[PDB]
Amino acid sequence: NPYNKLFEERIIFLGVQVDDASANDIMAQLLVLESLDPDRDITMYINSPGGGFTSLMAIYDTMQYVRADIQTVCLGQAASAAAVLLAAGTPGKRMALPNARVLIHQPSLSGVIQGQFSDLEIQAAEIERMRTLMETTLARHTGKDAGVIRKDTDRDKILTAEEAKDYGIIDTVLEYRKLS
Amino acid sequence: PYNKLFEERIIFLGVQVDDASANDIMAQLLVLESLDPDRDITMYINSPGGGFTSLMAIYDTMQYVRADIQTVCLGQAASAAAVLLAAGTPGKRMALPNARVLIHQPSLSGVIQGQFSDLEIQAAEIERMRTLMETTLARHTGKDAGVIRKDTDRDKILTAEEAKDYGIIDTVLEYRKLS
Amino acid sequence: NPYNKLFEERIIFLGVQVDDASANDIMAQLLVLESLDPDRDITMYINSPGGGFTSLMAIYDTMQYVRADIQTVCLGQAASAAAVLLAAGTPGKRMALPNARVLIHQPSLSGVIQGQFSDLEIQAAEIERMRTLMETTLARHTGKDAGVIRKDTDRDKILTAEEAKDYGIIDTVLEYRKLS
Amino acid sequence: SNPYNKLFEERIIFLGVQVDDASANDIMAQLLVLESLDPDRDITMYINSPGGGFTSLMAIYDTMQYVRADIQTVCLGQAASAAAVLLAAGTPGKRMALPNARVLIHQPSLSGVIQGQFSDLEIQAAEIERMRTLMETTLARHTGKDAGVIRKDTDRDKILTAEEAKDYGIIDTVLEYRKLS
Amino acid sequence: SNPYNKLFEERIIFLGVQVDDASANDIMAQLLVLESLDPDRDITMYINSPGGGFTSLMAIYDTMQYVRADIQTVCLGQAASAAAVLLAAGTPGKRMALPNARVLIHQPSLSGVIQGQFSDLEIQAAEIERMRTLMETTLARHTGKDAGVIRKDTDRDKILTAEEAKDYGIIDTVLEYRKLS
Amino acid sequence: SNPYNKLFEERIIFLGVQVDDASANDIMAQLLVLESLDPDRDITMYINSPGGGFTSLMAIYDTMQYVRADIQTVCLGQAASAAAVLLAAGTPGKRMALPNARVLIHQPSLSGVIQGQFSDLEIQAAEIERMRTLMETTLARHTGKDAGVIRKDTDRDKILTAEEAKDYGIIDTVLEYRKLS
Amino acid sequence: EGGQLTEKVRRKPFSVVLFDAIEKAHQEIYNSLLQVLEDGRLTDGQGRTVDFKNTVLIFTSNLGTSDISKPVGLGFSKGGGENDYERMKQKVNDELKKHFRPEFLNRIDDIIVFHQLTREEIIRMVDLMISRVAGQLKSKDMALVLTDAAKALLAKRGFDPVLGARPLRRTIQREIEDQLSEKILFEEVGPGQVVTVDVDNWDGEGPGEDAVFTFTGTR
Ligand SMILES: CC(C)C[C@H](NC(=O)[C@H](Cc1ccccc1)NC(=O)c1cnccn1)B(O)O
Ligand SMILES: CC(C)C[C@H](NC(=O)[C@H](Cc1ccccc1)NC(=O)c1cnccn1)B(O)O
Ligand SMILES: CC(C)C[C@H](NC(=O)[C@H](Cc1ccccc1)NC(=O)c1cnccn1)B(O)O
Ligand SMILES: CC(C)C[C@H](NC(=O)[C@H](Cc1ccccc1)NC(=O)c1cnccn1)B(O)O
Ligand SMILES: CC(C)C[C@H](NC(=O)[C@H](Cc1ccccc1)NC(=O)c1cnccn1)B(O)O
Ligand SMILES: CC(C)C[C@H](NC(=O)[C@H](Cc1ccccc1)NC(=O)c1cnccn1)B(O)O
Repeated sequence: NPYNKLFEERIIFLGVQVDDASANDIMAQLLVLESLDPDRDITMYINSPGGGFTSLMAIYDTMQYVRADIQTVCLGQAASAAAVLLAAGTPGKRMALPNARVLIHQPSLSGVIQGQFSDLEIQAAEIERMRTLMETTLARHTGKDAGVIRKDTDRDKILTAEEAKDYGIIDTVLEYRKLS
Repeated sequence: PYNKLFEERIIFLGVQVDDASANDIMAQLLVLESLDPDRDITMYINSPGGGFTSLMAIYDTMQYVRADIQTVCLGQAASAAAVLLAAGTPGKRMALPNARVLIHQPSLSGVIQGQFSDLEIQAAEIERMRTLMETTLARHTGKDAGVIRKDTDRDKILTAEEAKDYGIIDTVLEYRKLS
Repeated sequence: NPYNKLFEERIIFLGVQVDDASANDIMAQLLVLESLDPDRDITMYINSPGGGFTSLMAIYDTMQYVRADIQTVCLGQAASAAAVLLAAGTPGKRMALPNARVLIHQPSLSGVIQGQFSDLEIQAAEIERMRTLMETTLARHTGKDAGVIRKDTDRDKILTAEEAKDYGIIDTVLEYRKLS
Repeated sequence: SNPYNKLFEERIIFLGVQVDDASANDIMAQLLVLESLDPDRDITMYINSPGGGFTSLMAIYDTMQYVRADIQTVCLGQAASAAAVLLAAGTPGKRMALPNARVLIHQPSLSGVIQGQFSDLEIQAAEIERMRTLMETTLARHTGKDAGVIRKDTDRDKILTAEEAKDYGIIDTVLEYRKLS
Repeated sequence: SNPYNKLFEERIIFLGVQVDDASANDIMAQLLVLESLDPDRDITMYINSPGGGFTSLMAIYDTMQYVRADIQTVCLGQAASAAAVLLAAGTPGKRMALPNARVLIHQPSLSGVIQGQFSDLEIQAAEIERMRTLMETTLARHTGKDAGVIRKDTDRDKILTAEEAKDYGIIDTVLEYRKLS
Repeated sequence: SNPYNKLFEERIIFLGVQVDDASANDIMAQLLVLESLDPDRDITMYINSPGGGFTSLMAIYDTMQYVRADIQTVCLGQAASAAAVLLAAGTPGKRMALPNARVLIHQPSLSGVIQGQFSDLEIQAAEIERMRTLMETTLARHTGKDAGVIRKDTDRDKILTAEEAKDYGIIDTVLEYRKLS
Repeated sequence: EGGQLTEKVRRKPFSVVLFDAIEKAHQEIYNSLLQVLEDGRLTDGQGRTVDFKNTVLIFTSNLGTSDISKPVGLGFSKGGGENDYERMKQKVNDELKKHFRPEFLNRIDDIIVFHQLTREEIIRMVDLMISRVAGQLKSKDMALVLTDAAKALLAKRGFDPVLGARPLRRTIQREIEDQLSEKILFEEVGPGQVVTVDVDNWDGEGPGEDAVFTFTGTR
């Protein structure tokens, strides 16, 4: 496959909705490439709409765990979890294509989860723990103050790649090799 | 038969531009950049379009690669696919004589709900998507973006002979045999 | 497969509903057989219910583009889109089996498409551009005057193969090799 | 070869999905093959599961306790319900978790209503208390708690961060990153 | 090779799923192949099934009684209904179960309502009593009970722990772990 | 190789599923290949089917009567209408059944209502009586009954145990187990 | 000729026999050496049984490190520095059991998986490898002093944590010897006392790859 040629040249590929199926694939891909060459950089292509916080922090911790530096590249979209994984690459790395759409926003619950108010006090203490962790993670990777991340991810914050570089999500906007 | 096309460096859009189709084409564009970076990738487009971030994923990749992209419209280039059709290299960008190039402004498929602060941002984005779609289709067609905005106000169906006059394509593809 | 044996002897096979999936297959099949032998005739078997105008004109332009002459053969049905592809073969070719059902009719919209009257003025100028193109295409391949095609495809015009030869859709009704 | 096959070649079983009858049967097949390959080399278990299923839990639980190989459980992003019990089910001196893993312990539930006579429901409730007591007894000899503390803590959803799942006894070490990045 | 193929190579059939016409037909194919490979070496049967299906039960039951190889049934996490009868259907001196396995015996049921005339329903009820009596007769010569005791005990759901499915006669030994862990 | 492929290599076709147009077409392909491989060596037919379908029945029925190889039918857990006719359709001196197999003979039915004019329904009823008479004529020269006895017995569902499907003439021997177990 | 091994041990029965790079032999050459380990016998082609009962048989293998040496292990795990040696022992002893028949490893008195050379041991390797260079300069009427700041710079630049002392042998070759060999041929350091002090001093710490050795001879 063309994906197998990318993985042979050490490019993991996010591509799809970050869920339990997609996170488990990427962590398997990150650890194999750590075992093949622990000193050669893994490249991560991100065209994902995000979603899933434990699937985020499964991918996030694994790409922070491996000895190989992660070169994240946003393709067309790094929404929600995908944008945290985009900032999760190594400094001096974390490219994005010039018309990529970085979208940061606070965690949500997809649909209503029912329960007693003691059950919902805990599902809300968790979604604030998920929110604070999403803002703490996106602060040491962007250089922001987390409180700035909380004010900015209050709503959907769509970043163009040229202003995701100013935000600290990425470090360089990826110049084209041919003008075309 | 698709593998024989890809062996002769023809990527093939074919289907609805979504996250599945954009991810395939970007994988195909980068493999063919690695195989021959100096030999032209040909892109066959029979797509109904759709998807703006899937558009700009394909768009940026076919602009990134060192290989010149020869876009060829087969029967249809609509919405996101007509932007990819104009996204080929100048002196290239063919289309078959009965191809249907359809340019129109970005839309939301279905209603997205929310507070008015949420919808102020989903509308600032769909205007950022609209302006980017008109800015992209201006440096590839030679138009003034404001002309693109007036023309993509509605569905603008272009015949291939008048997508050449519009700047979407550069030549209408003559048949090799009359038949 | 038996289809692979047909394609090895340069027979593309329409078979199914003309849509974006089926048109993309046939164009891939037409160009491979142009690359294999550009001087040996591609045969096209048509048992399709038609449908799809841009999928029609994708197949139509490709079978007109290739250097190989196209021998269209109607199997049991060529119903709109597929009847245009049946007439789209080379003159001196375009067979049909004796109980084939050629069905020509004007383009339609499958289901209602909503919109403002400025949106629908354009979806109707397109369905008249689709209608005029379907009648212009079926005029230089049948020898009719496009206005005769417009009067005849006003409704469903079912043609028997013996009267699709008189109409100009096909050129010969295909005699059986054994009486049986 | 899949990347999962390379993990299994280096003796890493992978939970990954919802603990059900399909997923438990796979892991038990994976645990016994790796016991047969090397019974003295440690099986590693990666857990990113939302849990669910008690007999599928205790199928995986008993098998990873049965095998001679010590089980190194590693929580990836989530160990919920049945998966947090499997996370504690690893060998002491093992049972890692990544620093932003989410360990979620809570009492067993019935997904949806099961109907019946009150004699049928007296037994489906004596079983869900037998399932609850077994879930608290299992999570007591693997965490060092007193089962009554487990019952008070799994009264509701108890989400544990990995740094406080180590203090709880679910895991033994929070897994430090090999590169800072 | 799958991990299931490695189990089948070492003569372990695997029930795993809902006992239906698809699952019974697989196990009977697996039982007869292993009879043809080694008729004197024991087939092991792993059971993690929720049961269901009486003719699918008695298809598996008769085949594992037909083969010359002794059947070592092992309950993994659950043997419910049709699967607890298959668990007792192993050879005496065999029939293990893991310590937290859940053996569930209960009388046959109809999943959903079957309609018909009262002469049609007199026969569908004479059959569900023939199915009930056969389920109690089968579970009597494999447990050593008196069938009437089986009828009184499977009147409702009778969930057996593995330590009390050994006292009941469903299994013969509760399977000790090879490593403490 | 699948376990079914090993059965087919030793000339065992396998009914297994609902007799429909998909299942009948498979078995007829299997019966004719095994006629071409060895026309003098017996094809064995394993039947665990709930039946259904009369033209799918008589497609399988005529093919297993057409082939030169004698058909050894074996009922596994169930031979319902259609499958019980195929069970009786084996060669005399053959047609085994396992001891807890459930042979179910009953008259043909229409699954659901078919609408139409009364001239349309006079023909759909003359056909379901032609299907009924053919099902009773077929099950008479294979059981030795008088068809009128078959009509009185298949008036309702007639569930036969294998020991009383031998007395009925559906099978010829109840299949003894090779090991007691 | 009775074979290379059986003669050299028949001449010297008390010997140390090194089978260097033992995994690079074919697997059917161990089977010749099985009864050397257990019985002390290897009957040669001429038929004379040779006494191996007084030899020290040393087998040398790189198995389980001809790859795992590279740091990091497939997957997650605690510790490093002494648990990568336990990872080394488990990797090596499993590669030995994979490569050798279990009756070969049964007959070995001791399998010693070796430690990677620590940073403090590479410092003492410098004393051991300059002594080979200084011992050669004794034959040239020279002496080679090597200052203690120059011992540290060789020890950093020669320390690979996964190869050990053979990269240090290259750094002593590239930086002492290859620079000292031209100084002898320039006759700028003829029969005197080459001191070899560091100059940039590499601040004694941090990287010292902008630092350089200088060779001056006195007396
Ligand atoms: C990076 C942060 C903002 C995560 C974003 N999405 C979420 O917040 C997701 C959306 C979601 C998915 C399933 C169930 C409930 C909610 N949050 C979670 O994963 C989640 C899961 N359980 C409880 C609370 N939140 B984003 O879409 O990735
Ligand atoms: C060339 C450009 C205009 C591509 C156009 N694409 C779109 O209109 C599509 C239609 C769509 C698809 C999914 C969800 C919402 C909307 N626009 C988008 O992809 C999109 C996605 N999120 C927000 C806003 N628009 B095409 O339809 O004209
Ligand atoms: C030769 C011409 C008449 C082809 C005919 N096909 C059509 O009329 C088809 C029917 C159709 C399919 C999808 C959506 C809307 C309409 N025409 C089109 O493909 C079509 C597509 N967009 C706008 C208008 N018409 B025939 O029925 O195959
Ligand atoms: C670690 C233990 C508590 C596992 C827990 N699992 C459950 O709650 C699950 C939820 C469930 C699933 C299917 C059917 C009914 C109920 N419990 C069970 O597996 C279960 C199954 N049958 C009866 C009672 N409980 B988890 O949700 O906390
Ligand atoms: C089979 C013995 C052990 C007891 C239990 N059996 C049943 O409840 C099952 C459930 C069921 C399945 C399909 C259709 C109707 C009913 N009983 C049967 O298999 C069954 C099948 N046909 C008629 C009557 N009972 B258990 O397996 O659920
Ligand atoms: C009595 C023997 C021949 C078979 C039994 N019943 C039938 O004959 C079956 C019952 C059935 C199954 C599926 C769909 C409709 C009807 N008869 C038919 O297949 C059938 C088909 N067309 C018209 C009338 N009856 B049993 O249900 O297989």
